[PDB]
Amino acid sequence: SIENGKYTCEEPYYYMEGVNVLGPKCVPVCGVPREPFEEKIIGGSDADIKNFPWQVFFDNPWAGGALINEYWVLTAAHVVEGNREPTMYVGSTSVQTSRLAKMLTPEHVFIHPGWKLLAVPEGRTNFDNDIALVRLKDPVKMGPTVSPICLPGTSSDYNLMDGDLGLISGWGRTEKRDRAVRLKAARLPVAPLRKCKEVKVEAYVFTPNMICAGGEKGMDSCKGDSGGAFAVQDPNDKTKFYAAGLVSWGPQCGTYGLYTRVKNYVDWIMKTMQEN
Ligand SMILES: Cc1ccccc1C(=O)N1CCN(c2ccc3c(N)nncc3c2)CC1
Repeated sequence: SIENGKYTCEEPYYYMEGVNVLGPKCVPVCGVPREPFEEKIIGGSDADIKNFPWQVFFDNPWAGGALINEYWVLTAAHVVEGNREPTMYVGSTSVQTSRLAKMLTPEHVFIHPGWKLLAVPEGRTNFDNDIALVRLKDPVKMGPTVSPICLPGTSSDYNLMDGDLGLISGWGRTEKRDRAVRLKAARLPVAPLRKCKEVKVEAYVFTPNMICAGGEKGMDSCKGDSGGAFAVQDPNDKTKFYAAGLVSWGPQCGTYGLYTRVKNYVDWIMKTMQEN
């Protein structure tokens, strides 16, 4: 008897890496939602957790994260900077208190060393390296409503280009509410960093570690959405999603926003997880 197996692994959620070659391990399949998101968060539409099974809900500051493996949640630094034991939920379209009673227990929070720590969050101008990892106590059981997202490769076909389409999803501010009750999502293109800089508001810092995204239709993520995955189609498989970006910060809700360029952190991510 192996974990997550019969030897069939429990497919479509797990896969084998098969009195025996070895003389067997069933491990999660990142990136493949059961029902893909259907377009009709600002400028978004209704999303089912099904569409975004990696989506994680942080409660204490209202934020999001992405499940990347059974022990690790990935989020923005700023989201855990001053919440070292965050309350995270998974598996749910509604974040209504009723529906809030699957929860993930944090074991350790790992902030990126290049994040600038602040005692008082208000008026941070510098969101460089807005990336942090959260190790869970118990492994997450995958299914229709809970599965990881893929990470980027360091290969160049992972370099994003202006116009690349991605997904944002969260329970943040909408045109109707300050915090959504049900999951919301939008499709939006990667934009040149000047677009972000041109929204008039010590100056905000823009680094190469930050994706700008947004455009004509004024789709955007906002407060409440932060730490969630900007989900991009795997360069070689259109049905598999990886986290190109993390919802970091933005000059003005409904304009253009800034997302942690995950690719630049893949080595660190990998190393943190191995060494822990
Ligand atoms: C500091 C903190 C810690 C925990 C939870 C929330 C916060 C928080 O309050 N902030 C973090 C997220 N943030 C963004 C991010 C993207 C935006 C965007 N893309 N467009 N318009 C506005 C945007 C605003 C607002 C400030």
